Amino acid sequence: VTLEDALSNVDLLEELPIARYIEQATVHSSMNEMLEEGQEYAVMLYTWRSCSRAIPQVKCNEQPNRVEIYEKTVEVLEPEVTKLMNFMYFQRNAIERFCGEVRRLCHAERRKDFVSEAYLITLGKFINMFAVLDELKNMKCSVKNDHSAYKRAAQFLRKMADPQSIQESQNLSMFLANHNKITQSLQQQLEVISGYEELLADIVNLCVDYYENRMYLTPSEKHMLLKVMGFGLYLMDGSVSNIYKLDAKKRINLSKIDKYFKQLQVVPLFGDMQIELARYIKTSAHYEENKSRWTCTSSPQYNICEQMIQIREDHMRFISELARYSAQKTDAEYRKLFDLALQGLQLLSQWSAHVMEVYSWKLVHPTDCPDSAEEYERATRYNYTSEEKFALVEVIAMIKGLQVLMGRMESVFNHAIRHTVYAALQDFSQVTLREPLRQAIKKKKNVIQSVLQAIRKTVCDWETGHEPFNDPALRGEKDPKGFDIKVPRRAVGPSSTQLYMVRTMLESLIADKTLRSSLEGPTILDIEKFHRESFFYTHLINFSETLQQCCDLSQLWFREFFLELTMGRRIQFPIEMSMPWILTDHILETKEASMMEYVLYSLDLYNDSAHYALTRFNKQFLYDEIEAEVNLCFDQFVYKLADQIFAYYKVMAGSLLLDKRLRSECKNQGATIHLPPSNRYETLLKQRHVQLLGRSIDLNRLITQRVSAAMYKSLELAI
Amino acid sequence: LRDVLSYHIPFLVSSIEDFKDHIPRETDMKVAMNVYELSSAAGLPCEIDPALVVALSSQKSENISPEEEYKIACLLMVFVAVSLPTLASNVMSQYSPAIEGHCNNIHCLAKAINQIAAALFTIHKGSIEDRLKEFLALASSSLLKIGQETDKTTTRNRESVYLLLDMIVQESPFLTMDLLESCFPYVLLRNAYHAVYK
Amino acid sequence: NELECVTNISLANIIRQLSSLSKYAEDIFGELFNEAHSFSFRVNSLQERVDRLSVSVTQLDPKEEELSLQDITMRKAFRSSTIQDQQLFDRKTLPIPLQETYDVCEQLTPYR
Amino acid sequence: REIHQDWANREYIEIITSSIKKIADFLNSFDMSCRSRLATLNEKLTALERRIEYIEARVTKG
Amino acid sequence: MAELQMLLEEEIPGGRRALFDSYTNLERVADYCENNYIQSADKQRALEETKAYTTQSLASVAYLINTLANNVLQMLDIQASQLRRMESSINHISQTVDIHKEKVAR
Amino acid sequence: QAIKCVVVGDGAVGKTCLLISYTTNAFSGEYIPTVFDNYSANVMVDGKPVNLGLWDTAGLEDYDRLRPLSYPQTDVFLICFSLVSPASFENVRAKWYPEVRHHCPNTPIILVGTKLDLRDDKDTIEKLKEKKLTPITYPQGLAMAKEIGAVKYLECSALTQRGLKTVFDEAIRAVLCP
Ligand SMILES: Nc1nc2c(ncn2[C@@H]2O[C@H](COP(=O)(O)OP(=O)(O)OP(=O)(O)O)[C@@H](O)[C@H]2O)c(=O)[nH]1
Ligand SMILES: [Mg+2]
Repeated sequence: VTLEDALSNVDLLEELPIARYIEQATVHSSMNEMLEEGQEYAVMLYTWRSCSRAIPQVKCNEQPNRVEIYEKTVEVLEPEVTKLMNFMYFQRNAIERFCGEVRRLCHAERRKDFVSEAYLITLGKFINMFAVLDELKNMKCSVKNDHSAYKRAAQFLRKMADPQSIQESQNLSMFLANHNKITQSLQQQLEVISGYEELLADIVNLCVDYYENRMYLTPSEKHMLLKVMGFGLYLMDGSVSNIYKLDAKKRINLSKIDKYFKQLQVVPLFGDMQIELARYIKTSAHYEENKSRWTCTSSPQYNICEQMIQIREDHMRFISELARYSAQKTDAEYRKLFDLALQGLQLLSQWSAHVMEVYSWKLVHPTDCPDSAEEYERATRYNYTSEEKFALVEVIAMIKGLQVLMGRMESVFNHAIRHTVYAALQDFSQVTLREPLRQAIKKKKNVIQSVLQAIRKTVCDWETGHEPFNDPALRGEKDPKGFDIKVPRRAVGPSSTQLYMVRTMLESLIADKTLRSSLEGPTILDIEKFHRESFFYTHLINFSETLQQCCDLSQLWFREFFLELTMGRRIQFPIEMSMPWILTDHILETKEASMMEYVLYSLDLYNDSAHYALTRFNKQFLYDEIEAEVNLCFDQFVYKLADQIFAYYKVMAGSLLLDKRLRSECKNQGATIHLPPSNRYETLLKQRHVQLLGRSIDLNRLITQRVSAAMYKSLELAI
Repeated sequence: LRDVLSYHIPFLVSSIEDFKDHIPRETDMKVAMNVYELSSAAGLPCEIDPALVVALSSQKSENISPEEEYKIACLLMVFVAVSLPTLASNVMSQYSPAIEGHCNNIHCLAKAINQIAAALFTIHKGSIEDRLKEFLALASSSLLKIGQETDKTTTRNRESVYLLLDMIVQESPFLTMDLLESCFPYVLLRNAYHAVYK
Repeated sequence: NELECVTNISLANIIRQLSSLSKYAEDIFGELFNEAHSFSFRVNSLQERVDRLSVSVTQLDPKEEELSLQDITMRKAFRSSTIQDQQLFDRKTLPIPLQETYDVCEQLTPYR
Repeated sequence: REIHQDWANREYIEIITSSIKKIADFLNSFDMSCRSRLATLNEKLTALERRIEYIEARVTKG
Repeated sequence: MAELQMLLEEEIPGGRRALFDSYTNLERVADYCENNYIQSADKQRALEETKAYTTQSLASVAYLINTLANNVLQMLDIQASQLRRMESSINHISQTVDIHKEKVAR
Repeated sequence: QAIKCVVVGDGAVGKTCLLISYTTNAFSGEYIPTVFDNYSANVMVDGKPVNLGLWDTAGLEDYDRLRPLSYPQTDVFLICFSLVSPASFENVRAKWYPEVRHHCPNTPIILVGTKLDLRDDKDTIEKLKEKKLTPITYPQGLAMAKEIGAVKYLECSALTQRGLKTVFDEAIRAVLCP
């Protein structure tokens, strides 16, 4: 009935046991909607499976069911040509809009006007979308064969087809025929515009600054920056623009890119596929005569075993510092929570990046193990050592352990984040902007006046509902000496539109006479300080979404890329070559006590993969495959676990009851009886919340059944 | 003794087990002590040891009063908890899998604290679960503090003391893993187990 | 003002989220009630068996006891139940919420 | 001014959303806790069922 | 004993029916308030009305959850108590059987 | 990494059944004429991954206005003739050697026969004898391939897939290695 009364009922449950940026804002949004549609076309291609095999084959022309087999093929593969039509139409329009946007922004006005930073990142994501889509089209093969079968079936039935239909079908075949069609079309339509290299250089420079300054929070963004830099360099080379001349002009620095490529060589485009960042350089037109400049091509630091000491130390110190933080407090406490949450997310992203990059590198570099084996077998199973597998599961367990802790504190985190952002923004606008406003008022700076007033009017909150009339800054005269103002305090974050607008205006004041030439030292120092500190505000407001995205490891199971390369002789790889089973099997077979308790954290990866597929891929056969794999995987895990538990306890009892004098005498003679190493089955036995595929499994019951059968067998054998 | 008596006088042992297990909780302490004494004579694992209570009840001096004795007992746990981290600097506190404990016999402090606390707070009528909860909270806070820094000499065997806290919770029946998780993540214990096993 | 309209839309979304939370609680309570109801039936059946056994065991006459020959092993040796649960992750045993997440997503032998 | 009204309205939304999240978090925790209690209850029930069956077989005549 | 069957088939089914009715009410009220805000000449009154409705819904939902949780906990506790009483009876029967067997052996 | 292959030849010589069998592992007898088609494969040759785009060209006289545009920006050329059709064999000398060379003079050419399984069949050769035609033999292809300067001469049979893996394997070996 009232907010307070509703909150009291909820509490009872807890105890139970300017129009210039408006125009740019609209353009930025239009590009964003297109990128989402592009990812949907990219997902559609990745989840493509050969549907032509199930179509019956015809061996003679007199078959009574020839006509009907053709009807069938057509119905079945009709919904698949329609989406191909849409995809070709979408990419054609997307390229046209991108080229037109560059045409608008490459005019001579560029020499005076500056361009926003989020916009450049959006453009980088745009070209990355083109690159991934081109790779999907190039590598996929079942699409072309399926279309060819449909075309032949339609011709045989002559489904009353017309002039335009055949023209479109021929065009689509050629479109899928051409190698790197998307890249070639984009380059051809972009080379006509003069100065496009300068804009590409700005995007590359922005990516370098972000990467160097750790201006990211998720591994996806980290990999995107490298991919954008590589693709931008490839586009720069051509008949009009040369990278080497630009580098000699100081416009672009290639040493930083070379070092980054050397440190990190493989990044994931989409799914199990990987891209070598050095491939773009290799494909550069002018690379042949100047290959000495780049040293990243030649191939040492991916051994995760030697990188675990720092991970363990960082994990312990963060947990120890955080465990003590498990009715209003000072702003310092909220700021500490803000910092702690950021540190935790950064650490999780670093761990996730390490695991994924190692996996990608191993896949790209297969070994050279029996004589006969599939590419997946060589790429994953035989490229991993016992120490490597233990380290990977250790990192996975740490990631999940920290993830669950942060989720529990989500409520406290959210309150602290909202309180801090509101206080920092209001204090900055209401205090830090007074001095620049006074200087602008004293000496006519109308350009500065508009931006400052817009910033101080879009987001500022006034306790009395109106701006004070006694402010010396507004009148332009120097303030006395204080005119202190008490800003309101509350827990709510700025809206996305407000945050974007204020940031754009704030960063427009600082740019490369210029508008920054009329500002003193301290005024700017605060301006850039706020600019570099407010980037994570939007990320931290949606804490739950950021945390799950940062701790995503659903790409360790999908293998559709390798299935296509098996020439369609395989429906799905056997459980032996999947990563989660290999890690679990290795732990069980080795029976290592140290890693015994980490098995569960290596078995719930299926839940993450299933959630990712259902939420993003919107496909069902992947979910069915996961369930089938888990069905037998769990049974094998239970069977092995019960057998080793019974054997370990039986030997322990026998050794414990054995005489000690005989053992000592045997040891002296030289026939000592080795003791049984201890293990840590204590945690596994007590587990009763094994959550898998949205199901609750009682591991204790299954172990009890196996042990009871074993005990009965032993007693019968004894008699 | 329990194992020997199981196959010697099963009828008496079975009657004792039923008598002890199904004893109502609302009964007075005198009858419960009588049952425990008989149960102890049979070798059963009673939570409260009547012999310890009897031995600890024969003490008196000039300045002894019920209120100050209760305060002393409450303060004893605080002193033990605050002194627990000091064991991290001991060389002989190296946990080893072959022993499932420590070379300096610090793994028996868990049952010592539980038995001492139960006997002291059943003599003085004070609650046990609340007192043990406070001891665990203080220990967890201090154990987190010592693990925050990185001094080599002072934190040579920080993992060993972490396992002691796990042993205290496991052995203690009045303490549940839920309380430890709230005040101490199980992740640290898991890492400690891996490090020692190596 | 567009701000007022945006707020009202947010309130409507909040109501939708509250309704979703209500469903997320109804299914859990229903599942637990159905499961616990089964346990009630099992307990009641066991209670009847124990009552019958107690009546039967309090009637034994010691003089009625008889022993068979030492060389007779024809008696059917008693065997305990040994049912081990398997195929746990099966399509049929899927939680209703998973079913909605399933059907919402996307979905020739005679002529072969 | 409209800005102040928007801030107040958004504060109303923020507290309501936090209340919704708290209810969901409790609901998940309650489901886990009840299931664990349910599982241990089943463990004892099946053990009792086995024991009574053994007793009946031991005492049954014929 | 009677209180058990009472809450089995009178409490939980009623709560589920109330939850379903609440869901329909939540959907209907949201549509009505949104349609009222657009149509109504005055917007502040509409904003207040929807604020009252959502608060009423939140309080009702929390109340329904609390009573259901309390009922489930109560039902579980009585089931556990019944099981413990059952275990004692079984143990007594087992003890009676074993003494009966020793007397026959003697 | 990516190799572009275009197959040319006379009509009804077995280029669709050849490509279809290689990619889908299936064969058929129906003859659906082909204005244009496209097929793809991903096979490893000499221990490296190679992407094999395949381009199918109509050989029928009328559809000569879509054939030239598939020639440029290619790597290898495939010429297919039916072992049981002397007319196609002579067409290679009269044409498909100038046509490819004129558009692409410095590209390697692969010459391979087709319908190997039918060469030993008595019924088909007999009917060809009523036409006063005799099937082609192995040495004849060697001379023709040497005359046109092709890398190799091979033979294939889609129905039996006896030499259909080799032809594509050697075509990649012809461009990637030299
Ligand atoms: N016995 C046998 N028949 C074949 C073989 N390959 C193709 N055929 C038959 O030859 C017919 C026509 O040959 P295609 O493979 O369609 O010829 P094409 O290269 O596509 O030439 P176009 O006539 O221009 O379409 C098919 O319908 C089959 O019946 C083969 O290896 N063996
Ligand atoms: Mg054809």
